[PDB]
Amino acid sequence: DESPSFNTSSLTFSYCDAELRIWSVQEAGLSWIPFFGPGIEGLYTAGLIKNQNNLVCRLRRLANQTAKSLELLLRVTTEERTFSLINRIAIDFLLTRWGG
Amino acid sequence: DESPSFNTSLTFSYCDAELRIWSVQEAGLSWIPFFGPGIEGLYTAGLIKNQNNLVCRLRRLANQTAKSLELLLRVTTEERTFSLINRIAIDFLLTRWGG
Amino acid sequence: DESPSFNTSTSLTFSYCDAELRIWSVQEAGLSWIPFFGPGIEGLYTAGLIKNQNNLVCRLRRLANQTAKSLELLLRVTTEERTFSLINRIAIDFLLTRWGG
Amino acid sequence: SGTLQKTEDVHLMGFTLSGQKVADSPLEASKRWAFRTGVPPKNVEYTEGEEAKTCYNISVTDPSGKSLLLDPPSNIRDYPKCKTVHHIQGQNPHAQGIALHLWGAFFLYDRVASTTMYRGKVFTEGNIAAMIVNKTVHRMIFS
Amino acid sequence: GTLQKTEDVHLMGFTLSGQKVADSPLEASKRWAFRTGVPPKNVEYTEGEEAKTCYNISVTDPSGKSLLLDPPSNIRDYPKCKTVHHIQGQNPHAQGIALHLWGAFFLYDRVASTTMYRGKVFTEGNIAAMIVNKTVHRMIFS
Amino acid sequence: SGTLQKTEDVHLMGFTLSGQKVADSPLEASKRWAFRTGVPPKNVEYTEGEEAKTCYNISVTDPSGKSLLLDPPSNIRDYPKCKTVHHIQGQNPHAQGIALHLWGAFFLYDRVASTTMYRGKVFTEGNIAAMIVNKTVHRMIFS
Amino acid sequence: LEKEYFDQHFGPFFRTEQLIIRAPLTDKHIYQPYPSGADVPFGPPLDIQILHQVLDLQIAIENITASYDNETVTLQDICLNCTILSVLNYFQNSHSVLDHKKGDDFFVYADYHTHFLYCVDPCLGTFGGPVFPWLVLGGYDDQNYNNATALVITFPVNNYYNDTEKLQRAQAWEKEFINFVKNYKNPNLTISFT
Amino acid sequence: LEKEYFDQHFGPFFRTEQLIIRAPLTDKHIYQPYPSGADVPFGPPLDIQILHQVLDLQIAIENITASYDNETVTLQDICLTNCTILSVLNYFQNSHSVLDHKKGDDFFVYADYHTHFLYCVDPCLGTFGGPVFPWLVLGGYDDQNYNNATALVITFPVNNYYNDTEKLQRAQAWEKEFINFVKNYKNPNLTISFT
Amino acid sequence: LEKEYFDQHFGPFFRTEQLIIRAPLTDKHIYQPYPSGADVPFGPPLDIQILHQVLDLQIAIENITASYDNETVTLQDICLNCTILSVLNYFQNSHSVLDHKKGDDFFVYADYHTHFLYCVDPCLGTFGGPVFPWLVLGGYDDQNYNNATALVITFPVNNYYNDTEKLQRAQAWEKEFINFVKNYKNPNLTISFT
Ligand SMILES: *[C@@H]1O[C@H](CO)[C@@H](O[C@@H]2O[C@H](CO)[C@@H](O[C@@H]3O[C@H](CO[C@H]4O[C@H](CO)[C@@H](O)[C@H](O)[C@@H]4O)[C@@H](O)[C@H](O[C@H]4O[C@H](CO)[C@@H](O)[C@H](O)[C@@H]4O)[C@@H]3O)[C@H](O)[C@H]2NC(C)=O)[C@H](O)[C@H]1NC(C)=O
Ligand SMILES: *[C@@H]1O[C@H](CO)[C@@H](O[C@@H]2O[C@H](CO)[C@@H](O[C@@H]3O[C@H](CO[C@H]4O[C@H](CO)[C@@H](O)[C@H](O)[C@@H]4O)[C@@H](O)[C@H](O[C@H]4O[C@H](CO)[C@@H](O)[C@H](O)[C@@H]4O)[C@@H]3O)[C@H](O)[C@H]2NC(C)=O)[C@H](O)[C@H]1NC(C)=O
Ligand SMILES: *[C@@H]1O[C@H](CO)[C@@H](O[C@@H]2O[C@H](CO)[C@@H](O[C@@H]3O[C@H](CO[C@H]4O[C@H](CO)[C@@H](O)[C@H](O)[C@@H]4O)[C@@H](O)[C@H](O[C@H]4O[C@H](CO)[C@@H](O)[C@H](O)[C@@H]4O)[C@@H]3O)[C@H](O)[C@H]2NC(C)=O)[C@H](O)[C@H]1NC(C)=O
Ligand SMILES: *[C@@H]1O[C@H](CO)[C@@H](O[C@@H]2O[C@H](CO)[C@@H](O[C@@H]3O[C@H](CO[C@H]4O[C@H](CO)[C@@H](O)[C@H](O)[C@@H]4O)[C@@H](O)[C@H](O[C@H]4O[C@H](CO)[C@@H](O)[C@H](O)[C@@H]4O)[C@@H]3O)[C@H](O)[C@H]2NC(C)=O)[C@H](O)[C@H]1NC(C)=O
Ligand SMILES: *[C@@H]1O[C@H](CO)[C@@H](O[C@@H]2O[C@H](CO)[C@@H](O[C@@H]3O[C@H](CO[C@H]4O[C@H](CO)[C@@H](O)[C@H](O)[C@@H]4O)[C@@H](O)[C@H](O[C@H]4O[C@H](CO)[C@@H](O)[C@H](O)[C@@H]4O)[C@@H]3O)[C@H](O)[C@H]2NC(C)=O)[C@H](O)[C@H]1NC(C)=O
Ligand SMILES: *[C@@H]1O[C@H](CO)[C@@H](O[C@@H]2O[C@H](CO)[C@@H](O[C@@H]3O[C@H](CO[C@H]4O[C@H](CO)[C@@H](O)[C@H](O)[C@@H]4O)[C@@H](O)[C@H](O[C@H]4O[C@H](CO)[C@@H](O)[C@H](O)[C@@H]4O)[C@@H]3O)[C@H](O)[C@H]2NC(C)=O)[C@H](O)[C@H]1NC(C)=O
Ligand SMILES: *[C@@H]1O[C@H](CO)[C@@H](O[C@@H]2O[C@H](CO)[C@@H](O[C@@H]3O[C@H](CO)[C@@H](O)[C@H](O)[C@@H]3O)[C@H](O)[C@H]2NC(C)=O)[C@H](O)[C@H]1NC(C)=O
Ligand SMILES: *[C@@H]1O[C@H](CO)[C@@H](O[C@@H]2O[C@H](CO)[C@@H](O[C@@H]3O[C@H](CO)[C@@H](O)[C@H](O)[C@@H]3O)[C@H](O)[C@H]2NC(C)=O)[C@H](O)[C@H]1NC(C)=O
Ligand SMILES: *[C@@H]1O[C@H](CO)[C@@H](O[C@@H]2O[C@H](CO)[C@@H](O[C@@H]3O[C@H](CO)[C@@H](O)[C@H](O)[C@@H]3O)[C@H](O)[C@H]2NC(C)=O)[C@H](O)[C@H]1NC(C)=O
Repeated sequence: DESPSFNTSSLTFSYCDAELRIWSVQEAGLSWIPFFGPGIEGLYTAGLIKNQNNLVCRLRRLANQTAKSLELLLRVTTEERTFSLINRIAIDFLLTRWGG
Repeated sequence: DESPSFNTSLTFSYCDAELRIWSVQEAGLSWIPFFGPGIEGLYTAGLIKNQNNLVCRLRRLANQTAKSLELLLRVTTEERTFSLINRIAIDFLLTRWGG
Repeated sequence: DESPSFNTSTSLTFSYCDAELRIWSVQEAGLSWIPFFGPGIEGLYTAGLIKNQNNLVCRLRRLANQTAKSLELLLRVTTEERTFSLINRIAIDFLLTRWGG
Repeated sequence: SGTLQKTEDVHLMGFTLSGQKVADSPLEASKRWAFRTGVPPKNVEYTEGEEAKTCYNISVTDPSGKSLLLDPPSNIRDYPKCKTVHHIQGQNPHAQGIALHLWGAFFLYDRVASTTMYRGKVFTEGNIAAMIVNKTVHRMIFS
Repeated sequence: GTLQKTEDVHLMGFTLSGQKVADSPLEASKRWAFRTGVPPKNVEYTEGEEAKTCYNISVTDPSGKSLLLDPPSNIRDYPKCKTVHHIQGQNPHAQGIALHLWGAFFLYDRVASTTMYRGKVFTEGNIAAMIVNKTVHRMIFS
Repeated sequence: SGTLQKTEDVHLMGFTLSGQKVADSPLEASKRWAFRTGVPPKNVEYTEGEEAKTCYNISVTDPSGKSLLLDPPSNIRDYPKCKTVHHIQGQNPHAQGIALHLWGAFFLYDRVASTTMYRGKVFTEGNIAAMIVNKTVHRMIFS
Repeated sequence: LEKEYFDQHFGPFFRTEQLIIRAPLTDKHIYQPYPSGADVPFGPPLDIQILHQVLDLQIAIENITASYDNETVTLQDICLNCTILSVLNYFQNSHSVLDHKKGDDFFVYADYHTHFLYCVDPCLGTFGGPVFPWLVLGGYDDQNYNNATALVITFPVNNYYNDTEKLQRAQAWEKEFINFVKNYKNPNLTISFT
Repeated sequence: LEKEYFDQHFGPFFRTEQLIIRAPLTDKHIYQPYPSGADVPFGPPLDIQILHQVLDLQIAIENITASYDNETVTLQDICLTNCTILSVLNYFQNSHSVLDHKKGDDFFVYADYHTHFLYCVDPCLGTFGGPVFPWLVLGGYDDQNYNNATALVITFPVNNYYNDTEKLQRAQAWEKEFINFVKNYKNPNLTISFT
Repeated sequence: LEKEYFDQHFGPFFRTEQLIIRAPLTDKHIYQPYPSGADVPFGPPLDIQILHQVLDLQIAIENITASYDNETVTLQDICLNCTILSVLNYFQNSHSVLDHKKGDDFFVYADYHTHFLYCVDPCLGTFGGPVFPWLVLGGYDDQNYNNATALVITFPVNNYYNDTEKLQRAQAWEKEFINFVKNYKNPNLTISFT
């Protein structure tokens, strides 16, 4: 599963519709308490991603690129609960960054 | 999830004086599960001396952690036990590049 | 638990008994990735030929039962029961003990 | 490259199949699904994602009546936002095992994508994508 | 800021009892409430403080069912308590899952919980992430 | 030194006692196990490894009839390859808690090993060894 | 003591109507004290949203006035602030007192501990007449009247046998009441005669 | 509408044999259309298997012929070439492919056993060139619903041969073994009997 | 069967005392052979816990003696160790043999059936006389001789009709037994006479 890095400076990338309507987890002062939180229903916030410099178009093509390797990865694991690849990518990123 | 790093007159870097706790025990055949102490006998009692004002700043970190860890637990979807030991290890390596 | 680097010479250079070693392994055809056209759960095992040409199997069996000294202590401490994969931990401990300053 | 600062900088959206102009009609979407016995079900977690134009709430039953889709895990919920919800219903008389996709697309649910279909609740087709963005870049792209 | 091996970091649980926060059986049920719409979550920890006051509260609805979550086999009782308080109460109108107002966590056997588990001993406190090696540990532990 | 490129390069092979000239005969292969209360059961995942000469399908029951061994999780399956599947049916009246190994060896199952033994299905005794190989060195020796 | 207080309401001058109402569909109700103690269970009609409806209807008994003759006559001027002998008068027939959730968050310290078992905030009657709490509750084992399932409502009505001027106001007062109970729309409580 | 049609078109004209088919061990059958629709439950004797079981009864009739004289007489010779068959099977023209003429993709069967059955309660025309009705075959139905029964009625119209006794003996001795065959039929799922 | 086989023993040769020991609440017990085999079910009175209390019962039966006049009262001098017809006599009425688990940890290779029908590792009676497995198992099914449900205990005692020295001893042998059977406290065992 390839992972690009969209960073500004030049809106360049590293390693299709323009209407990208998404939902996201939201990111006075008492909200961090779970009793005074927003709930899981209201946690979702509306958003809109613009494709100003082929950002959506380079990401929709990436979708089926990652379907190849990710299916093989889930085949090997004997654990059928929810698998967090969040640490997997971070650990792999550190291992492949160190060169020479 | 800010974490101090104890070192050494103790040098610290991110009230009740008495601090008595319990801890996981730190012998030939004892490492075999059949020759183990068990659930009840694993805990060892001990005391922490508030030597270099070390207890007092440890307890004021308590409310600072609860601000951040509630938000972390809200995002995650798994209801099972969540082990933060790996995340603190990865975050320490990730943020080490600055210094 | 300890783990050696089972790497090449640059022979078979090592790092930190029966010669015959029958193993079963998971493989490391155009439509193989999709699980509908995959092997399954009983047919992804491949047989193996291992040569004990550099005193190879003998020490790993001796090393396997030095591992149970410390792996049993780790499993006793942890409170989770279903599955505890160390594949992440060995990777982090590799990085933790490498960037020593 | 080396733009990772802290763990939840990495994001995982599942872009739906409507982008490639793949027919999401209640007639052609069922053509990309099939059955197989002998494979394990697996789950994967994703952070955020696109809301689908059309979503499906399909409860396939055998001629006996049991839902061929698996019992959902407790961490599996309904899909957040859907413009259209299609309640396609029907039966399969010969197939067995667990429901699987053909093209390779994952079935998207509430922050957890799956390789199988779960019992009688809203999902959508898609594939999850990994990337690394910080708050400065994400602020100017979110809206 | 040094770290050598994964088992160096500890998650200590410091209790509200030593913070001169009222742990009496009359002033301790004022910091808890209920809500419908939030999911229960758990967090493990390595070691914890001894508790002056512990509670074994089993709160039931007027029909009789306990509003507290069913404890997993993972979660066990708090190891050592100076005093165990067996308070019993009932919610007339409250519903959902039990939560905490100040932000503190219900502490159990090496796994802290955001929510409350039925008929079994807990103490209130937070989790402190902190790093100690072996040499500093014996210099501090007893 | 030691090199490591990607995470899956580590594999944990469980080397069995059968090839170590440890007596696997059913007369004296049941004296390395015992019972104890108060010890939590734990599991550990491994990638590949040797399969032994002999394998065991033992159904230990109390005098009432209940199996003294733990119910297997869905994660646990039968051990794939076994040259001989030895079937011993043992019964004891003075058990306590869960079954444990005297030598500290682990009960090996399908890619997940355990410190305890599970209900009425094939296992083998062995110990897990972890090590690191890349693509070219493993392919040279695995062949 | 038993028959000592009952002699003042069996007199010929008082024609008292007795009705017994219960909640059959309600389930068991248990209560346990704040510190600790025995889980003393309540009756099926002793719960929330089952005594409110009784309290709602008893207020509407005098709230709704029937157009009789050419003048408006209230029950207060013909009854002999009419005296109410029930369990509802222990809460002064008020919504706030009957749901006086004194306490805090998580669980409430007291809801009926200071209202019902306190005589076992004011607990005595506010109309100046003390009443024994075992009269309102019937169908209970031994002496323990706090473990029953029946509610009794007592409305003292003067006979007015020697006073025909005020007789007509009270004679037809209960004629609509007996018509009301058979025509009362309710899903939970049933009115019974004796 | 119960005996009116049977007494005017297939009355005392052809000497036919009527037998009933029962399926006790088979469970209940339901159907829901591929487009979002109503659950229409069917009876025991139909599902996805016993459909083939009743499909094999007629094909095992012409192959085995009674030893009469030196000629071979099958069901084709005794009828009035395609013959008149009245059952559920004539809706599929008494052929295997039409009964399993599945239409759909790998995940849904859009139309498996209602292209010919429920469509006319691919044409569903009978193999003998006559009109078909969903009520002549399904017995045990309730009220006006014809497709909510529990039994299948199969009848074989055979010419009376009153004016020609040469073909009457061909139509007389074929079922003498068949009436012995139905009581001795090896059938672990389907049960057949007279009335 | 026992009536026909013991019919010839009813003559003037020996006098036997028959008692029946039955296990009311003990669950069904099965034994499976160590290598492999069929699970042979035993009778209720054949579980580690029970039968030992019978061994204790037998010990208490034999050790208690009733003193008569100034003479010495012993069981050994009057019994023909002694003539015992039971299952425990295969174990020589000893606690060590009854719990002589000839096995390693985890499971025992053999603990109980290795002295009952193993080599019939002692396999002979403690007295040396003839003994059969169907003489103690009462309720067996045909050719099993071990598939019964109740235990029978038999004490063959000499008639002592011509021996005046032991006549009083034989008279007083069962005088303490006839009231020891109904005063011994046991909630999982029943003793019946004939
Ligand atoms: C870490 O930091 C936290 C704060 O982030 C400290 O913990 C406590 O935090 C709570 C929550 O903010 C504080 O308690 C609150 O204080 C207020 C008191 O208001 C009262 O004012 C007067 C009396 O002074 C009266 O009118 C009346 O009593 C008022 O209540 C209020 O905001 C809150 O009162 C609550 O009362 C009930 C609760 O049942 C509710 O109905 C009300 O709506 C309201 O929420 C509340 O009591 C508290 O002050 C903080 N403690 C301290 C010492 O500052 C931690 O102490 C700090 N340190 C550590 C080591 O954890
Ligand atoms: C990796 O692997 C090697 C090879 O397996 C290990 O070496 C073995 O270590 C085990 C550790 O338990 C040894 O097992 C023990 O050895 C002793 C044998 O002494 C007995 O010798 C004879 C035997 O007939 C008798 O005089 C008498 O029984 C002696 O006791 C004993 O300590 C143990 O006996 C136990 O046997 C069983 C349990 O095994 C119990 O029922 C008994 O009660 C008794 O406690 C036991 O057998 C084994 O002998 C070692 N083998 C060899 C070849 O050396 C290494 O330890 C390990 N390598 C590492 C960690 O580096
Ligand atoms: C990455 O993004 C690309 C581009 O959008 C997608 O590529 C598609 O890949 C699928 C793979 O399944 C292709 O679909 C297959 O195409 C083959 C041809 O089938 C017919 O296709 C053409 C046009 O539709 C017809 O004219 C002609 O009759 C062909 O027969 C076949 O291999 C497949 O059909 C098979 O299954 C059906 C049963 O349903 C039966 O016909 C047969 O069994 C047959 O073998 C299938 O249709 C698809 O064409 C590709 N699209 C494009 C635009 O190239 C990827 O899917 C995407 N990756 C993801 C989402 O994971
Ligand atoms: C009419 O009245 C009868 C008789 O009173 C009611 O039936 C019983 O009512 C009594 C109270 O009068 C109840 O008895 C109390 O029950 C509690 C025990 O229940 C606990 O059980 C286990 C504990 O192991 C746990 O599930 C849980 O903790 C339960 O709470 C205790 O509160 C009481 O015993 C304890 O308190 C006393 C207080 O003085 C002390 O001595 C000790 O601490 C003691 O341990 C007490 O026993 C009883 O539960 C009622 N029984 C039933 C079956 O409900 C009738 O219910 C009532 N009739 C109707 C129709 O409602
Ligand atoms: C003999 O008699 C009749 C037919 O002649 C049969 O009765 C039919 O049986 C079904 C099932 O009981 C009747 O009920 C229908 O079931 C469906 C329920 O909708 C939900 O179904 C499941 C519930 O878990 C959900 O998964 C699903 O998403 C749906 O939400 C619906 O199809 C029907 O509801 C609609 O029916 C009609 C639609 O035309 C409307 O008029 C209604 O208002 C409603 O919207 C319905 O409830 C069904 O009605 C019956 N069919 C008829 C009358 O034609 C008997 O069972 C049969 N007897 C035997 C022994 O086979
Ligand atoms: C009075 O009469 C007889 C004795 O004379 C007793 O009958 C015995 O009862 C058992 C059942 O309780 C008979 O059946 C045996 O049960 C076992 C079943 O096999 C599996 O059982 C469970 C399944 O979950 C597994 O745990 C277990 O490992 C086995 O896989 C087996 O022990 C036997 O199977 C064998 O049967 C014959 C035996 O020769 C072989 O041909 C087979 O291949 C197989 O190995 C068996 O089925 C048992 O046979 C009976 N014993 C006999 C006849 O001697 C009555 O119960 C008893 N009555 C009372 C009240 O006690
Ligand atoms: C997707 O389709 C499924 C199947 O029809 C829908 O599930 C249905 O959800 C409703 C509530 O929305 C359930 O009703 C409730 O069920 C239980 C008792 O069964 C109880 O909580 C309530 O009294 C209420 O009746 C209904 O049972 C359930 N149906 C099935 C078959 O499980 C689902 O809602 C659909 N999703 C959407 C977004 O519409
Ligand atoms: C805190 O209070 C709770 C609730 O009363 C206690 O938990 C309960 O403890 C009792 C007594 O041990 C358990 O009863 C059990 O019942 C059967 C026999 O009836 C048997 O399993 C045991 O012998 C035991 O008696 C009960 O199950 C248990 N309930 C739960 C939900 O765990 C708890 O013990 C109290 N804590 C302390 C520290 O006292
Ligand atoms: C190891 O021994 C165990 C028994 O100790 C064997 O498990 C047995 O597996 C068979 C199938 O191979 C099970 O039969 C099935 O049972 C149910 C109920 O009938 C049903 O799913 C099937 O119709 C079938 O009959 C059997 O119940 C099961 N035994 C137990 C006690 O669970 C296992 O197969 C052995 N491993 C081998 C031979 O490799």
